[PDB]
Amino acid sequence: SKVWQGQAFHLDRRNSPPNSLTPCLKIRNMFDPVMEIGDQWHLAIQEAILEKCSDNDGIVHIAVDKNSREGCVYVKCLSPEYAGKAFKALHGSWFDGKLVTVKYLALTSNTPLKPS
Amino acid sequence: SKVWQGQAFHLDRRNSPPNSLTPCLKIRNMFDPVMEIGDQWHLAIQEAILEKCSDNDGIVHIAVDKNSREGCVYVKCLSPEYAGKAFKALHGSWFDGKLVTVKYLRLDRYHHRFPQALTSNTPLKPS
Amino acid sequence: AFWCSIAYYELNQRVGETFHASQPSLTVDGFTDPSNSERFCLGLLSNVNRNATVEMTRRHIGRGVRLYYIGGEVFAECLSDSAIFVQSPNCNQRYGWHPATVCKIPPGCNLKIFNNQEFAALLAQSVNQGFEAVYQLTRMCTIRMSFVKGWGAEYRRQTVTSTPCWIELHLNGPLQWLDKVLTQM
Amino acid sequence: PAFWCSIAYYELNQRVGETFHASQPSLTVDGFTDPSNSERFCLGLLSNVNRNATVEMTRRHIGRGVRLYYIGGEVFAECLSDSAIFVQSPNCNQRYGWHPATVCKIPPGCNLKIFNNQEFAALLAQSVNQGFEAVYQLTRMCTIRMSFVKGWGAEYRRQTVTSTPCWIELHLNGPLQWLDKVLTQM
Amino acid sequence: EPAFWCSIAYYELNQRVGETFHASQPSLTVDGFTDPSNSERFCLGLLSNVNRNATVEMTRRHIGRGVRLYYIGGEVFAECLSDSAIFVQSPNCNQRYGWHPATVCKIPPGCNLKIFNNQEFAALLAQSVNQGFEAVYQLTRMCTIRMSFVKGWGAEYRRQTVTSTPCWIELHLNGPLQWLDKVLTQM
Repeated sequence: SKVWQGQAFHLDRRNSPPNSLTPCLKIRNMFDPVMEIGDQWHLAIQEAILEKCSDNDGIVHIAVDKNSREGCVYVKCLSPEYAGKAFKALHGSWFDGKLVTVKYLALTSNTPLKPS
Repeated sequence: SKVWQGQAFHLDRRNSPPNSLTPCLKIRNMFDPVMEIGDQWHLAIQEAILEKCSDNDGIVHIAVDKNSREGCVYVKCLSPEYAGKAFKALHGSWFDGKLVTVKYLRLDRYHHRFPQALTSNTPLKPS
Repeated sequence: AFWCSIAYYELNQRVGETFHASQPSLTVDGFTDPSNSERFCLGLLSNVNRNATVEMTRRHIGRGVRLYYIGGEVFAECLSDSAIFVQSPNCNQRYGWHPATVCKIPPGCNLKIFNNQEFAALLAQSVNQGFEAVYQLTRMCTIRMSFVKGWGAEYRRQTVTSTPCWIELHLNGPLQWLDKVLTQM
Repeated sequence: PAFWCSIAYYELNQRVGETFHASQPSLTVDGFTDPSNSERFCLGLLSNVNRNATVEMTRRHIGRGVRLYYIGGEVFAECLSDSAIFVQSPNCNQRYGWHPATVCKIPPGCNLKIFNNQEFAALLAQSVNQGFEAVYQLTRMCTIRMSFVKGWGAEYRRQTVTSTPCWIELHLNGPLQWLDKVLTQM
Repeated sequence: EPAFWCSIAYYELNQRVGETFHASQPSLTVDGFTDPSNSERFCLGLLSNVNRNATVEMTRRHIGRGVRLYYIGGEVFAECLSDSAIFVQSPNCNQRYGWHPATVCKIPPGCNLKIFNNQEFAALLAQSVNQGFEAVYQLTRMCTIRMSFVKGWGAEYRRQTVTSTPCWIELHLNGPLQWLDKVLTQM
């Protein structure tokens, strides 16, 4: 049941940074590699990220750490502001029964990615 | 170790006689004779009584009962009023981690038990 | 002997006896089993001052919350059809949130509410900060959760004592380690 | 179900003392002061800093108290006190067709059948067809409340059990466990 | 004679806090620390109270090592290990010294007080059976000892009742309670 099931809290100072400083995001707790099969599942997590940020037009790079038992996904956007709206849609959200948190952190990509 | 550590309560109706009846006091739980060595230790208890009653000018003889299993010390004052003012400073006080209680004692029994008090009329003071 | 102890509340009044967890897995539900070492059944607890709002809330506790202790970590799993709201200061420390942050666990979701070694690290860091820092760590050994209704900066009720049904978790392991430091301070 | 019953003692609307768990088939709830007998629940030793004068008088009249025995799937109440006891047992009241809230006075020396296991089990099976709420409300059948000395109800000035000075609450752990087995599966 | 020689209930103002502690060993300590599974320490610092106010919060920081209660030779003693004083109300102790039964006695740090003697209670139990039922009934208060940490109560203090002190405990002596029971039942 890899679906989004609401937020854990309302985002503000007591759980989020004041304003976006960087166009790069660290996203953890997106999956459990022990319970994943093959090499195709990583696209589904990439798609899960893009649908949750479907209104965003700034996301230009996603890489998931298949070896990360921490469920890590890395995202680079065009501007820190575009990473800010990807932050607000991802930080503190529930996906596949796990709580997703976000941290700020092929070098140059400029075409936006979108959900299929 | 042998130091005064405050009172257990404020002295009044519920724990003391209404007024002093006799110029002699019986004071218990001032020491434990089983754990004392020699014959000099009694002076430290005598001084402890006089320090706690330094304001009083009526104490003229104090004797400790070395055989007293309850650690009893006897005090003779000049007047019952001076024994009353020694009462309020000693009764219900803590000394050496033990609670000190005081009873009034007849003058004849004091003289019968300590005839050295006969020729004591001069007030004692702490060194 | 018991890795945790649980106390159940209704508004600001405690209800029922204290539950002591003898087994690694435990569930706090609203059903009526009085002699299961793995279930803390709230449906048998009486309260002669219980109001209508509390009575209705207890109908929605259902299968409740599952608490299990594995690998030096404690987890909370919402089995109810309504959400549960966990306030775990050790969890908030790990992610850098306000110590009083309440996080909603939707049905079917799971949350890491405590990690022993992180508490041990904060215990050692707080000895350097003075007595007050170490004694205040008693709040880190306690986790509070409420059924159905939450409290905090998002909800209408401001304090956990305003939630109709809530519990308080005591982690006896961390409390024992905190004691060994507190006595020596 | 290691303990067939659990007893909680009240004074007006405040709980007093720990909960007693019945380890043996026979049990007595008296007003004396034995703190370590697994067969007697002594109420005379339990303190209450909110105790009023009326409660103080009532506790002198508890005396030997009430006898609770569980044999052959049936529970009985025997008044050993010199004052009457007042039992509110929905299983007893349903069996005789009275209002579920009916309180029955037990005079000294008298005995009343307050609970039958198979009768409760039959009503539990009849109610599963009636819905979840019908089965949950059966928790009141697993609870029996009784008061010492003075009673409560439509004939007395006291309307609620929270107004009597001394009363107890009985939990039947057997029936509660079966009710759990049905409630979870619905 | 029973399994636990005493049972202790901890209070905060007029509300009970935490479960009842049952003394399994002859010696016992009631401190304000946070050990939840030591049969020799009754730790009050771990007990929660959602109605706790600031004055109680401040008083709980000064409990410290607390009070030591030990039962030897048919006598139980209270020794103040705290850096603040404790205040004991023991009717059996007040009976022994001829004080008012409600007298509260302050125990300063490092001091020790004999709060109960078995033979004296047994003697008073035998004297009161001759005096009627009510005389034996009123002896239930002799089996109870109440003490408070840091702050005392009575005619000398601003707090008049033990329910006004921020932290206090109540001791039930199960030995005497059993003897009192065996006499009361046969009367």
